[PDB]
Amino acid sequence: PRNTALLKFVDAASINNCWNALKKYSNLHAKHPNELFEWTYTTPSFTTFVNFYKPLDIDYLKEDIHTHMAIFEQREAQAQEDVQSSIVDEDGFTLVVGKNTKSLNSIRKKILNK
Amino acid sequence: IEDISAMKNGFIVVPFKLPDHKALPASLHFMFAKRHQSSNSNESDCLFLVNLPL
Amino acid sequence: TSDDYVLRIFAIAFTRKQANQVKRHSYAQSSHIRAIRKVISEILTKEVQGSTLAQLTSKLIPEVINKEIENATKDIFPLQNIHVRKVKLLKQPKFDVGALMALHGEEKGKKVT
Amino acid sequence: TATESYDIHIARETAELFKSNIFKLQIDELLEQVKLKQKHVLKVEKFLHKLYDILQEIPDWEEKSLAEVDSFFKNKIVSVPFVDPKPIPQNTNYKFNYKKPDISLIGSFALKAGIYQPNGSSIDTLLTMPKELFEKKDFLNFRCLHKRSVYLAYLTHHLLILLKKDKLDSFLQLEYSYFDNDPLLPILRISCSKDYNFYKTRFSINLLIGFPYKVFEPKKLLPNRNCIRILPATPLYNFSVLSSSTHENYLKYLYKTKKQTESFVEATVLGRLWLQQRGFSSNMSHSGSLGGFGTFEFTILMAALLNGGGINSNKILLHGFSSYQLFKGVIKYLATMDLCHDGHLQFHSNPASKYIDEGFQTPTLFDKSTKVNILTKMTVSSYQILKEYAGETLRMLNNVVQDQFSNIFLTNISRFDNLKYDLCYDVQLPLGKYNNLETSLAATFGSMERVKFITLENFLAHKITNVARYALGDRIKYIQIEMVGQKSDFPITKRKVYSNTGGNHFNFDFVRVKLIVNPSECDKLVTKGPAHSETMSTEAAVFKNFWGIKSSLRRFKDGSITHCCVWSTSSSEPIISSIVNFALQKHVSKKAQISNETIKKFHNFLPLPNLPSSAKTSVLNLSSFFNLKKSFDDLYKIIFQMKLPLSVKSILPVGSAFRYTSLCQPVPFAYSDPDFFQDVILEFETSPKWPDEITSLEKAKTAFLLKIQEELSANSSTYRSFFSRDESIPYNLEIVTLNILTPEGYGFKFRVLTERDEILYLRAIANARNELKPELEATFLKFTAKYLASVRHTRTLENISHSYQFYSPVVRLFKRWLDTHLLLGHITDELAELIAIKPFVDPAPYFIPGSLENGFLKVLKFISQWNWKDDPLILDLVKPEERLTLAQYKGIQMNFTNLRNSDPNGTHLQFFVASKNDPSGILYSSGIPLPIATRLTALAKVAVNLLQTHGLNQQTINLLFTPGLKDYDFVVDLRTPIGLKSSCGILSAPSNFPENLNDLSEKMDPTYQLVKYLNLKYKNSLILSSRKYIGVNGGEKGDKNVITGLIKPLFKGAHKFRVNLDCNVKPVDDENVILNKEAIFHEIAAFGNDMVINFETD
Repeated sequence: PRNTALLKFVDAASINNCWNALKKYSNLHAKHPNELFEWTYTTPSFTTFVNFYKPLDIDYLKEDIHTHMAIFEQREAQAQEDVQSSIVDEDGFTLVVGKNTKSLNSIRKKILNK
Repeated sequence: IEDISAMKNGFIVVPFKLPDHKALPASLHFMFAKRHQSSNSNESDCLFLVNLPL
Repeated sequence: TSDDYVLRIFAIAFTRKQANQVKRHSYAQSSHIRAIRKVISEILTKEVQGSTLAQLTSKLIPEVINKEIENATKDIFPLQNIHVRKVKLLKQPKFDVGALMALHGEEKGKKVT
Repeated sequence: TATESYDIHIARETAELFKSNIFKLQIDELLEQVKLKQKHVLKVEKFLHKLYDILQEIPDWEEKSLAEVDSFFKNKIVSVPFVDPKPIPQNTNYKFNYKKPDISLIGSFALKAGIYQPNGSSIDTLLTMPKELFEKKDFLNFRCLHKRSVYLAYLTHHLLILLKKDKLDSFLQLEYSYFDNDPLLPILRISCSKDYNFYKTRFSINLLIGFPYKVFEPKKLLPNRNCIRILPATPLYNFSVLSSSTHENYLKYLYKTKKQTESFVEATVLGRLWLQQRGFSSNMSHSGSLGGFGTFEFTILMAALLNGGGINSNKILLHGFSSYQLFKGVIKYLATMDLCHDGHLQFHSNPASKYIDEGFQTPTLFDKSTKVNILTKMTVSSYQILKEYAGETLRMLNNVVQDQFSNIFLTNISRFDNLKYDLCYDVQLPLGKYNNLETSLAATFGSMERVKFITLENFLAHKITNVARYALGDRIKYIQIEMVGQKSDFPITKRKVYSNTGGNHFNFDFVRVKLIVNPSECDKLVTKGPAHSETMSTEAAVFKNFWGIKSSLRRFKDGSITHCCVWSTSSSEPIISSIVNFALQKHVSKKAQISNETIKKFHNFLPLPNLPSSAKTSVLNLSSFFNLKKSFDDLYKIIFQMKLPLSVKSILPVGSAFRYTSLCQPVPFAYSDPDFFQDVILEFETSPKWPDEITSLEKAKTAFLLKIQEELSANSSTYRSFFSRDESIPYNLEIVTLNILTPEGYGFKFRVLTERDEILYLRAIANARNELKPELEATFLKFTAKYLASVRHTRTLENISHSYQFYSPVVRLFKRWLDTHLLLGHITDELAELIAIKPFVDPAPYFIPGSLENGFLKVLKFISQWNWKDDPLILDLVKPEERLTLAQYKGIQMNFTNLRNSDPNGTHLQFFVASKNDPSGILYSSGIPLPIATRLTALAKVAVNLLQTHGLNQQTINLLFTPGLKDYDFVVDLRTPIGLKSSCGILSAPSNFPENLNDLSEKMDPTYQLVKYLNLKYKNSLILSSRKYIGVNGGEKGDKNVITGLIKPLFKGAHKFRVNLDCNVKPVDDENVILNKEAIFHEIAAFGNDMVINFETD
């Protein structure tokens, strides 16, 4: 869906009222094109350009690296313990456990490669 | 030329008059809109918008 | 080398014992020593052909190639002392004042009468 | 012995198996496309038969006085060509005769070798003058030359009578000319206008006047014996009269040659095509021209080499050899054997040839039949460039990798003077009158001078070569003089060649002093001379009276006391130009004017930084580069002895200033340069606990750089650093770069490469879907093109640049070539630089480029004549004599087979530039439109065609250098509110870094990111271009930026409405939708609201 957008509404009455206003706008363009609105951009200026060429916020980057490393190590511990915590099947079959495997996703995708 | 306001597929025409330029011999921007149907939970009562401006 | 020098490098290494060991010697067998010599020869030729002679000298300054050999042959055998013993030249390229001077980082006198 | 000799011969043949195939194919091919028609042969032979009837029905006459001859020739219309000095009755006691002539034909058309030529060829016709007409003392004091002149003039007049009798004046025109540009020997040229008019066969028949076999003594005719009295001799005149005596045994023994060998005709045409493509012909080179070597001298050398040539009378060229084998034999002999300073050759053409190893400062080929010396007309510089070009042909044939037959036999290098040679100087000399010469000349032209250098053209040419070579010395390798304005054709009514151009009554307009320059010693400020002793030596005395006021006595840094002459280095004009101006001003004439305006304006177009002493800073100077190297070494020190939890490994720069490719010379604290922040990689030691997720991997990189910045600001607080983002590779948004500012005023951006990036990228390209495979392939292609291959390119190109210092200005200027032409932003920098380096590293068939203009003209010429669709660019990026072999050659060629089966029309790939540091060759040329690549090639084609049509001049060079501003649809002229020339570093100065990073970003210009974001939001429908170097391309103050626009025809056309179009739309009816031009224009206007000024549309 390139060059498109998605406008979510609150309820059916809202989306129905907006669709009625849009078909009335189409009829207004059909009958009298002068009453139509004007589109105004929030015009980017040198403040916006120095915002784009502006350095990053050090505390924002610091809290970002902290929280993402925390959740990432949580994920990595959970995956390795789950895969090498001796997963057994329902009818008495045992999953093969190996030296430093932390990834059942890599078990299945390495079977997919081979 | 001024009566193109509705497509046979079900799309509508939204023209907008732009602010003029100091050295250009108003101009119209064309946007399209249609309701979008889906069984997704977070995609309830949505407007599929086509040709978004900058 | 990449700057056309011909070089010969001698590297030496030592086995070590683990702390848990109670055996008073930690020898390596024949497959061990042959694989060890192979992989260090690999990293030697690969790195000297990935670098020039100038960057090679500044690479042998910190002895980070030996740390690389440890963290590469870590999966074979425990080692304590890994060293390059010798570096000998064989054939020198043709001298460039440009290369030597651009490494090193046009003169006028005093009018004798 | 014999058996091992057959073994080494079959070893030669086994090594020469495939080249035999390809070369027999090529030679039979080009000989098909060059060969004549037997129809042309028969037309012209019946023509010469009718002329033979005329020459046998011309009658004869006896002794008459010179005054009666003058009365006859003032009574009739034809003028006799008396060569200076004119004969006088006081020193001419004798009279004249004319009897039957001995008629023969000469030239390769008599050697049975006729070929088609665009301009025309020569079928020379020899008319031999009788021994009874010869007196027993005629070789002395120009008397035989007067007999030859009166013979020729009476023959022309009676031929004119017989021609107007035989009605042929409607088709047969007569003129006078010079055989091989010798001023003393005039011949006739009979041609036809438009049954015996042979215009389609395009010939022009020469009629000569010759002498018979063994008519004068070789003992008194040798070059060391005089012939003119008033003791020096006249070797050129002696050789002329002797070879005009023995053309005839030459052709009989060379018909003996043609009867002993078979493919001689084709081999001689190979030699003739070699000469006519490299630029040599048979004309005189002593008169300020180039030549002296045609098919005549060629076939004499050919017979001499079949006769032998070696030290011990051995055989080098066998009669059982082919055209190719004759060509390669003569070229190896001419490449390995010296004839001017080392030795000379000898042969009895009537025992077996022998080399004798004493030199006579003259090319010396000896036949003891009538004691001839064949190569006396070629000058020392002409034989020098001949043996260099022979070594070049030896290199071209020794290349067993490339197919260089095109570069040997398709390139007339004398199409462009400024592309064949390196340096050109325009010299205008208003001499005046031969009696005014004593005050208008600095040298002496007297009786002995006239005897040794019979033509004043020869004398001035030799003296200017002498003064220029003794002034320059080792600062050039080769020295040549072209003389513009020379004509060798004069009508029958004038006594000699007459003109009034060049400020005098002589036949030249001006002088082109042309130089093949030694690149390593070209910019030495000092000219070292002799040592210093108690008595003034001869070389010290000639140094003193050669230099005068510039001469001095100096001591060195070791204290060394020698004679030396220093100069002042200038950026706009070179030291070679200054010293040649000084020499040609003092030792030739005080009124001649010397200029090198093309090199002057090139060096003026090169930008200049705002550093002290930049005006007298040379072009090859590397001071700012050395200072940034020292600053980077200090930063290397600090961040190397930094302690990190993981032991650090590698800190390698990849910067353009380190690769000597920066546009603006890097000025300290110049924070408006796009090349201010140069990239340096930082590699760690290997470790097992790497994150196996790419986002957390780049976040681990940011944590590395975060503690790097923290420790840096904690220990070395003078250093200021910050963080900036890198979005050059898509879909990896967390590549955050560490920018560091040194107190010296330099910037470096740090990016970490490790073992897991390409592994996780391979995991992604294995996991992705087939429809998404080419996009991720392009991203990985750009990734490994920016990261590791750039490092390999940087190190090897740093080696090659320190070998070739003269690559650094042209690869800086080449960006300036296409920065002004809107086509750097679409193309990759490594691709552009390899196009810049190719003619330097492969100088076939040029000279090795030792000048900016020559190299850049070579570059643009190769882009223009690049048939990119067909032949791949294979480069061997090595220092001059790791090299690429035949297996890698065929592998790249089979990659090219996959290339032309994957994309024929250029719709996926255009330029296949490949070298050692890329097995791909496709790794760099993506991210480009085919209209843009074809537009680069066609713009180079326009440049070469304008070079071909309108010479070289300031207006054509400015038209090459200015943008066209045409073949785009819409153009937006923008402005920045503050000038940027001082902050970017060009002098027509910022003190230190400000206390505000937002103020740094305020000084930084957003035009590049604006244009790139517009290209990103409109990639499918638009192809935009602009300038990135505003401080150099923004006028006199540097605040101008121009955004042009191209629309694809795919969206110029009308297409149906879709939901995945990615463009601004407007409908025409219920189904058809086109683009909204005015909406796009108002969109970019609202984006650049405070910056837009001018806007035009077609």
